[PDB]
This record gives sequence, C-alpha cells and structure tokens, in this order.
Amino acid sequence: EEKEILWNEAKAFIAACYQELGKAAEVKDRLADIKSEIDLTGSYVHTKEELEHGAKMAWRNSNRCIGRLFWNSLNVIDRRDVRTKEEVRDALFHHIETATNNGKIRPTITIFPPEEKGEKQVEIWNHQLIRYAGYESDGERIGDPASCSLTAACEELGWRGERTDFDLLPLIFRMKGDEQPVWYELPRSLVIEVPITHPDIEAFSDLELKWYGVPIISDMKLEVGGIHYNAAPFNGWYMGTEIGARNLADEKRYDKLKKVASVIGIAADYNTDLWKDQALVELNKAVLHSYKKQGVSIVDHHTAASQFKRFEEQAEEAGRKLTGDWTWLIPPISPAATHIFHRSYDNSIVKPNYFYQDKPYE
Amino acid sequence: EEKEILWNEAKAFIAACYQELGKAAEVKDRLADIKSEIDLTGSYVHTKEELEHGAKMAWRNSNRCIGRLFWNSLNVIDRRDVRTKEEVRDALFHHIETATNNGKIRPTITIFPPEEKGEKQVEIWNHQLIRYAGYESDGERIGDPASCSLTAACEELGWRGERTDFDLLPLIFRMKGDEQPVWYELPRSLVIEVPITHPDIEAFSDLELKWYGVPIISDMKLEVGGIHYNAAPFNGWYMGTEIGARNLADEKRYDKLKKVASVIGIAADYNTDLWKDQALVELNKAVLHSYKKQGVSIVDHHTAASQFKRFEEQAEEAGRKLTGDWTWLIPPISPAATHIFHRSYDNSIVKPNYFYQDKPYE
Ligand code: HEM
Ligand code: HEM
Ligand SMILES: CN(C)Cc1ccc(OCc2ccc3ccc(N)nc3c2)cc1
Ligand SMILES: CN(C)Cc1ccc(OCc2ccc3ccc(N)nc3c2)cc1
Ligand SMILES: CN(C)Cc1ccc(OCc2ccc3ccc(N)nc3c2)cc1
Ligand SMILES: CN(C)Cc1ccc(OCc2ccc3ccc(N)nc3c2)cc1
Ligand SMILES: [Cl-]
Ligand SMILES: [Cl-]
Repeated sequence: EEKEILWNEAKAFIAACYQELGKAAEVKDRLADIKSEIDLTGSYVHTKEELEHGAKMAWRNSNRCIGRLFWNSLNVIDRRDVRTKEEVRDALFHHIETATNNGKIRPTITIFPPEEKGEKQVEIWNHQLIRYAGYESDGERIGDPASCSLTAACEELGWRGERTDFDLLPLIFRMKGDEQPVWYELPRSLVIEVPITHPDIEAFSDLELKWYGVPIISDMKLEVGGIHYNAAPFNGWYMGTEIGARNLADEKRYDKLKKVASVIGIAADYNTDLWKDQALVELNKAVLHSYKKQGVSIVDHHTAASQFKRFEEQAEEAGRKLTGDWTWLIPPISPAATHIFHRSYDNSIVKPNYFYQDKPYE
Repeated sequence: EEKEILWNEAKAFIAACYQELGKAAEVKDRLADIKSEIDLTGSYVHTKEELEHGAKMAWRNSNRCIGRLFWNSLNVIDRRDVRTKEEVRDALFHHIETATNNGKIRPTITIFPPEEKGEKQVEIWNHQLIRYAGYESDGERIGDPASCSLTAACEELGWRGERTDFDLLPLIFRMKGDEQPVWYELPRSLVIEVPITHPDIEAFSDLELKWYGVPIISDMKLEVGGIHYNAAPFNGWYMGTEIGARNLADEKRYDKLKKVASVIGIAADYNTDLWKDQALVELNKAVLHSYKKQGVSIVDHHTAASQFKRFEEQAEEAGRKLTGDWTWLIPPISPAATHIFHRSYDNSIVKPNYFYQDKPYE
C-alpha cells in the first residue's frame, strides 16, 4: 500500500533520472536493489547522484519559477546524516554562508533526513531562513505583516524582538521526539542586508528601507522518487520585483508606495496621475541599483524573462515537455513587455517537485 | 435537433430573464408561444424587452471584462429591421455618432438580424468599426500591424489607403446573397481622434501619436436564448492601458517604447534601468491626460478595478455567482496594485454572452 505507491514513484524516477544521466543500463539492477530494500525496510535510500539530480529536476519542474534556466547548476548539499539540533543549526548557518558567497549568490539546497513513515525527522518553522518579524497590537503595525503569526509563536517560546521594522527572526525548528521547537538567533556576520538608495534621487534614503540579500525558502517539501524531504531549504537570487513590487509595495506588506511617491516629489492624490505606477517603477529601479552597488546578485524581470525564453528553447531541444503557471511567471510590473505574457503554459504537475506543506503553528 | 437545442436554451433564458425583470408569472405563456413558434418556424423572435435585457446579461457574463459594473445601463439599439446595405451602413454610422456622444461616450450595442439557419443575414468584416490600416511590404512597416490582413482584403476590393500610420479603414460588410462585401469610407466628421500629449513633457508631441476615441468591437457574436446575433457591434469607453500599454507599446503593434524613452530623456540601453517600465508609465499618463483634456471618456486601470470590486460586491448582494478570467482582468501595468491580482475567479462560461467567431477573410 505505502510500499506500493513508493515503488511506483521509484521505478518512474529511477528510469527517468538514469536516462538523463546516461546510466540507463544500470536501471534494472538499481530497481532490484530498491525493490528488496522497500520490502525489508519500508523505504529506500537515494544515492548521492540520485538525490542531486532529483533536486535539480524538481527545480526544473517548478511551474511557477521564472529562474529555471539555471536548474542544472544547483549546488546540492547532502545533510541526511544530521541527528542533533546543534548539527541542524550549524547546517543552516552553513547554507546561509555558502549560498551568500560574499554576495555572489550560489543557488543551493541543503537536504535533511526525509520523513520515514510520514514522521518528520526535522521540522523547520521558518518560511525563509532570513526573514523580518512583524507585530500588530492596539492599532500599531511594526515590521513585516506576513511574519505576524511566526513572530507571535517565537515570542511564546521566549524570543523577544526589538520591534524595529527589520528584526531578524531566529531560526526555529523542531526535532523528532521533542514537544517544542528550539530557536537560535542568527549571527549578524552571516546575514547580508542591502540599504535601498536611488541612482539619482538623493532623498530616497530618507525612507530608510533595506532588505536582506538572499531569499532562502525553507518551508517547502522536496519530493523525489516517492521520498519526502520535508526539510530541504533552498535559495536562488532575488528578482528585483519580488522586493520592490511586492515585499515593499503590497498594502498587506510594508505598504511603502505613498511614502515613495512623496520622496520622489509627485502627488499621490489622483488615480489618473498613475502615481502608484510611477512610484513602483522608481522603487524597483532603486532596488536593482542598490543590490548591484553592494555587489549582491539580483536579476531584473526583463533579463529573467529572457533567460526563461532560453529555458523554453532548451526544453524543446531536449525533447522535454515544458510546464508553467502563467499567473506566477508573469512579473508584477510591465508583464506585457515580456514574452511570457503573450503565450500560454501547461500547468501540469511533474515530479520530482517542490510542494507546499501545512505549517506547524496557526 | 436544432429545434431541440434552441428550445432548451430558450426555456433557460426566458425563465432567468423574466425572473430578473419581475415578470415571472408571464413565463408559462411566453414559453408556450415560443414552443409553437419554434415548431412552425424553426426559431423564435425576442421581444424588445428580452433582447435588451439579454444583451445586458451578456455583458454581465463577460468573464474577461473589467468594465462590467455598468452592465445595466447599456444602450441597446434594435436594428433587426434592416434589409439593405444602405440601411446597415446608416445604422453603423448612427452607432458611431450616438456612442461617441460628442466625447461623453455611451456604452451602446446595435443589434442586426440574427442568423436564421446558421445563415448570416449580415456579416461584418471589421474587428472594430473604427480602426487603423496596416501595411507590410519589402522591409517597410506602416500603420497597425494587427490590421494587415483586413487592409489587404480591403485593397483587393478597390479601396486604397493613403499609407499614413493612421489611415481609417472603411466599414466593410457583406449581405446575405452577395458574393462580395461592400465598403464605405467613414465620414471624418463622425470619428473623434485624440492627439497624444504629456502633461509636463512638451517634447512628447514630437512623437505625433494619436488614437481614436471609441473602441467599437464589431466581430463578436451575441448569443441570447439560443438566437445567434453574429452582427451586433458594441462599445464602451477605453481603459487607458489598452491604448498605452498595448496598442501603442506592443512590439507587434505600434512598438513605440524606444521612441517614448528618447523623448522623455532616458537611455534605452540597460534592462536594469527599467526604461521600458518608465516609458510605459509616461506613455500611459499621456494617454489619460490627452483623453481627459479633449473631453473624451476614458478610465484608468486603478479606477476601473475599483469599479470592478463594486461589481463583485453587487453580484454577491444579488445572490449571483461571479465569473471572471483573471488573465484578462488584471491590467498590463501594475497588476499587483489592484485587488484583482490578489484573488482568483471562476472562469465558467454563462449565457447570454459574447463569443468569438471565424473571420471571413484569411
Ligand atoms: C536563481 C535565481 C532564481 C530566481 C531569480 C527565481 C525566481 C522566482 C520567482 C520570482 C518566483 C515567484 C515568487 C513569488 O511570486 O512569490 C519563483 C517561484 C519559485 N521558485 Fe524560483 N527562482 C530562482 C531559483 C530557484 C531555486 C534554486 C529553486 C529551487 C531549487 C526555486 C524554486 C521555485 C519554486 C518552487 C517556486 C514556486 C513557490 C511557490 O509555489 O510558492 N527557484 N522563483
Ligand atoms: C464601459 C467601459 C468598458 C470598459 C472600460 C471595458 C474594459 C474592457 C477591457 C480592458 C477588456 C480587455 C480587452 C483586451 O485585453 O483585449 C474588455 C474585454 C471585454 N469587454 Fe469590456 N469594457 C467596457 C464595456 C464593454 C461593453 C459595453 C461590452 C459589451 C456590451 C463589453 C464586453 C467585453 C468583452 C466581450 C470582452 C472580452 C473580449 C474577448 O474575449 O476578446 N465591454 N473590456
Ligand atoms: C506557504 N505559502 C502559503 C506561501 C509561499 C510563498 C512563496 C514561496 O516561495 C516563493 C519563492 C520560492 C523560491 C524562490 C527562489 C528564488 C527567488 N528569487 N524567489 C523565490 C520565491 C513558498 C511559499
Ligand atoms: C498555445 N497557443 C497557440 C495558444 C494561446 C497563446 C496565448 C494565449 O494568451 C496569452 C494572453 C494572456 C493574457 C492576455 C490578457 C489580455 C489580452 N489582450 N491578451 C492576453 C493574452 C492564449 C492561447
Ligand atoms: C478576434 N480575436 C482573435 C481578437 C479579439 C480581441 C479583443 C476583442 O475585444 C476586446 C474588447 C472587447 C470589448 C471592449 C469594450 C470596451 C473596451 N474598453 N475594450 C474592449 C475590448 C475581440 C476580439
Ligand atoms: C478562493 N481563494 C480563497 C483562493 C485563492 C486566492 C488567490 C489566489 O491567487 C492570486 C494570485 C495570483 C497570482 C500570483 C502571482 C504571484 C504571487 N506571489 N501570488 C499570486 C497570487 C489563489 C487562490
Ligand atoms: Cl521574499
Ligand atoms: Cl483597441
């Protein structure tokens, strides 16, 4: 039953993986070994090669990601060996350091031991490893509203934030067998942040905006050949609109457009003036400029879509079906200036892939 | 068989229409009459009230339209009585005059005789009643590329364009029984155009851009209670991004962004400068300003989305299911600054509705 689903997923994954790796003759024997391993044990263990290629295929199959051209250069760190909360903490710290790479960001995934019988070995509570706290109480809003529930959960466990708009949340995760997660403050030497300034409007720094360098998404499940890696944080580099059109602009996030409009010297009074649009463009210019000036990797949405076009072409050339989610692939600014807007995409789900999972708080 | 489909569509339409009109008691007798009419004749004829309410319901059910708040104020002109090409031409001329309304645009639909047995009585070739010609030959591109095939078809029939970038196509339509369509030049007194200028950048007029006042879509089919009105042109007023983000900006349309960038004084050299985005915002500001200054109705995408929010609320309050196509409802600039971007919509098709139909040329 469980063995059944597993073996089926396994046969399909190994066949495809080994084919792509030019190891097609090795499949029969590898499947034999896996078959006996499942019978005796209830599951099977991926070789380092399978796990590496599987994580890369999962990125390649992520319909919502515009950054997939670079799927084959993912840096895969195998941490299936950790057993203690100090090892997990140090692996997470290491991921941050090695992914950051002094600003020349390396797309990286660190893979922790998989669920055994749907039992998690490690359960990471963070949405991203580096993220700002948010607070709301009696009229007063501080920080990132999207972090309010995790922030409140951390404070239940004895963490206390300084209540700036940019407090770094601690790493917070739970080990199998523990009733409660543990938390660890991030060493500030590990976390690059970028102050937001504008290439020609000097007043822009009056907003005192900043953002962190590396988005390291840490609450998705990697599924490969029927094995469920629920703890497997990964990162790329940012596309500037994630920061400038969404994290800093959304009304339910930092909500900065009215403030941007004021410092760039335009009125925010009439919809027909398109002041929100103009503010969005200047904010997004500032974000790109600031990351580039600091030597931290970032891509703008035009260049990203041009890369995605080459991914579509590479898929066709490899004879691989392309899958995509148009509603996530279009950028939130000037979407019709990208080729993505003017075509359609098949939203089928192909495995290996990354998946949402239930949050352990709220 | 044909009578079958028709009667079914009829029962459903009359029931819903009469319910909305508070005429629910009248349904049984009206359906009786329709039943006998279908038997004897092969179809049935809508009352003026049914046709009016049906056209309004079709707009209300148009998933891709952000302008639906105003569905109930559609001005319905019943031209089921025309029989000659001179009557059709004059009805089309009248629609333009009455919809334009000296710039205070009235959403209007003119309804011509329906298909009888899938046989069209009138077949309009224009995509819109007012639209610019386009030409391409030996490297040279003039006018609106989206009009190249209709333009070439018109010139086959002895029309000749002046080959400016803004030649008005003639009305072109075919009457049942004629092998060929006829064409008629538009009287220039009927067609309002708006020169595009910028509220603060004086050089913008050097681009010599203009657009026409009223989008009058004339190649869709209105289907109401199983009756197929294949000729039923309608108009609203423009949302500024249709002109500024698409007709004048798309690379396969007028392709003006590099030219806009030059006149607003920014370089068009680096993607990270977001010059296309900045040019798009200034072009779209200019379009709104120019229409407002000339006294021609137009709506900006923020105000339009705010109106659409009130449509969603009115639907809920009326106990009507809302349907929508997210990919067409989001505006092509700053989509994430509208509420539309942050929700999903059910793309089910409900009738009455407007439908694509095959073009009679190409
Ligand atoms: C290298 C630079 C990368 C860029 C610039 C990039 C860009 C993006 C963007 C802009 C999104 C949409 C985010 C949103 O709208 O919330 C996204 C989604 C995604 N990316 Fe990438 N990405 C990159 C690398 C990666 C890597 C390394 C992985 C995994 C190995 C990954 C997996 C995904 C997934 C799973 C999603 C969808 C998440 C969801 O469903 O919520 N990306 N990417
Ligand atoms: C009153 C002002 C109106 C505004 C501002 C408006 C706005 C728009 C916009 C922006 C589009 C998308 C166009 C595109 O992306 O190509 C659209 C689609 C549409 N509108 Fe409206 N509209 C209005 C009135 C009307 C009226 C009066 C009707 C019919 C009675 C109508 C029927 C539709 C239909 C059928 C579509 C989709 C066409 C397709 O599938 O290609 N609209 N509308
Ligand atoms: C838990 N869900 C309700 C929210 C959720 C939202 C975005 C998520 O990831 C977005 C995402 C994922 C990977 C990325 C890689 C690089 C990049 N620049 N952005 C990226 C953005 C994951 C979960
Ligand atoms: C597989 N293709 C041949 C079919 C196909 C291509 C693009 C498609 O749409 C792209 C698209 C998406 C959103 C739009 C919103 C407005 C608009 N005027 N066109 C829009 C066009 C649809 C189908
Ligand atoms: C024949 N199809 C391939 C293309 C096609 C594209 C847009 C069409 O209508 C778009 C449309 C329809 C009604 C409108 C009413 C008002 C407005 N501002 N734009 C509007 C825009 C109809 C057909
Ligand atoms: C019926 N609702 C409760 C479910 C529902 C609401 C909004 C949904 O998505 C809106 C939406 C569309 C496109 C997006 C692109 C990127 C992004 N980060 N979020 C995006 C969010 C999806 C489901
Ligand atoms: Cl983010
Ligand atoms: Cl148009």
